[PDB]
Amino acid sequence: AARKSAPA
Amino acid sequence: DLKWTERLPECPVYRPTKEEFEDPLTYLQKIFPEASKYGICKIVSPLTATVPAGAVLMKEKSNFKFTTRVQPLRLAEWDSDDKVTFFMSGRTYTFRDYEKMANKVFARRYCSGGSLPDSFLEKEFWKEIACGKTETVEYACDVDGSAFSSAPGDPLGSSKWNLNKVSRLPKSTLRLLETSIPGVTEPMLYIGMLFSMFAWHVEDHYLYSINYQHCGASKTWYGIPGSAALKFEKVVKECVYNDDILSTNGEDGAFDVLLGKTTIFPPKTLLDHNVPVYKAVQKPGEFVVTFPRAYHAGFSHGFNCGEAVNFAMGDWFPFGAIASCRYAHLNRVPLLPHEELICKEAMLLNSSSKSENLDLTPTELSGQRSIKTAFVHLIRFLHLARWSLMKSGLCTGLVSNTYGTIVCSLCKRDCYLAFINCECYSHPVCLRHDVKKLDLPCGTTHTLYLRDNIEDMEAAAMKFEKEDGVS
Ligand SMILES: O=C(O)CNC(=O)C(=O)O
Ligand code: NI
Ligand SMILES: [Zn+2]
Ligand SMILES: [Zn+2]
Repeated sequence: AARKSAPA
Repeated sequence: DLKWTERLPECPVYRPTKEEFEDPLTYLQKIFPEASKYGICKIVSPLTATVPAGAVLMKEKSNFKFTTRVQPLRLAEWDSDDKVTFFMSGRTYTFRDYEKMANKVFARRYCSGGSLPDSFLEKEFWKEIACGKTETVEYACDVDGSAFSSAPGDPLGSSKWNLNKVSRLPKSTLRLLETSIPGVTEPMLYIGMLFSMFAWHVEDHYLYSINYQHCGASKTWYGIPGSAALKFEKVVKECVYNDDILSTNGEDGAFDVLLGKTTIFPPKTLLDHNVPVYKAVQKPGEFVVTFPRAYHAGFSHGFNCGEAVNFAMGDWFPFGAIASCRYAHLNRVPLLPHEELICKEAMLLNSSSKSENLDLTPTELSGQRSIKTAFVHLIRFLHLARWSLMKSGLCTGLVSNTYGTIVCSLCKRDCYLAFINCECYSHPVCLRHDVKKLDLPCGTTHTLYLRDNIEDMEAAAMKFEKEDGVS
C-alpha cells in the first residue's frame, strides 16, 4: 500500500 | 578504539535569517551546490514555535497515544522469525509516559537522567553495540501525527517550514501527486529514547528527507554523499564478505535485504575503505536534510521527538530514474509514478507562463533541464516502441488511456503513457516487452492503451530537444 517502511 | 568518532568531519550547518528562510525547497535550491556534496546537512530554524510540541500533542490533539516497536540493538544474530515476532511487541504509550519511561531507563543506566555530552553518549552507543548486554530499545517510528501547531499565531506552524505544508509547495514535484502517501506526502512522528536507532538506508526513491527535532535529547546522524552511494554498497558487501561486522551471511540478496540483516556498523569501516562520512548532531529547533541517494544512519541520545517527510524537486529526477531501474531489476512495485511525474512536470514547463522562467537559481535551472531530458528520452523511447508495435501487426486495438498510472504485470514498472492490455484485464504490460513472446492465459489480442494528448507531448519533446543544455 502507499506507505514508508519497516518489519511488522 | 573509537577515536574515529572524535575525528569524523561535521556536515555543513546553515543558520539563515528569517528573510533568508523563505520555504525549505527554495532554500535548498540556494544552498544545493555545496550541501549536495555532503549528502547530509543541518539548518538551524530562525523561527521558534509559540506552542511547544508536547503542548500541541496534548491540547490541539485529543487522546494522542501511539504504539512502539522494539529493536534489537546488537545481539547474537537474530533470525527472521525471532525478529518479526518482537518487532511490534511494543506497548502503547502517552507522550508523557513514554518520556517518563525513557528517562527512568536513562537514570538507571547513568544514575542521573540529565542529558550527557554528545561525545560520551556516542562512544557509549558504539561500545554498547559491540559488547553490551542490553537487548532491545523501544522506538515510536512512523507515527501518523504532527507536532507543528495549527494555531495561526505560531510563527513556525504558520511558516512554509512546517512539514505539513512541504509536499504541496510550488517546487515540490510531489505536489502533483494524486493520492497521499504516509511519510512521503504527509509527515510522520518519530519518538526516540536512549540508543534507539535508524540503520543505514537510502530512503525510498532516493527521495530527499527533511527531519525537524521538536524537543528532547540530541540525535546523531551519519551521512554518505550521493556521489559515494555505489562505493558505499560496494564496501558493505566486501566487508560482509570479509565477515567484518557480519550479518546472517545468507549471501543471496538485494542490497537492502542485506543491510536489513547486519548489525549496524560503525562509520570507521567506511573510513577505512575511503568512503566519505559526515556527522550531524541534531538538537531541538534544527532541520536535517538528506539528499537523494545519500545513505544515512543514526541514533538517539535520550528521549526525543522529531518529525520527517520525504520530498522531491526536479534535480531529483535523474536519481528517481536510477531507483526505478533498480526497482525493476529487483522486480518490485515502485513507490512513486515516476513516468507520470516526468510527464506532468514537463508539460507544465512546456506551456509555461514564461514570465517566470527568466532569472532563477542554477539548481532550479539544472532541475528543469533534468525534467526536460527525462521527458524527451521517454517520448523518444515510446515513439519507437509504438512504431515497432504498429509494424508488428500484433496490436489489434488502440484505446485512449484515461487511467492513472498502472503497474506492468511482468517487470512492475509504472506505466503512465501507454501499456499493452490483455483480454481479462489482469496481464497489462509496459511497452518494454516483446509482445510476440507474451504467453497469456487470456489469449492473444493485445490492446495498446495510449494517453490521449500524446501529440501535444511529442510537440513539447521536439521543442525541448532543441533547447540549450537538454541534449
Ligand atoms: O528520524 C528518524 O528516526 C530517521 N529519519 C530518517 O530516516 C530520515 O528522515 O531520513
Ligand atoms: Ni532516512
Ligand atoms: Zn514491463
Ligand atoms: Zn489477461
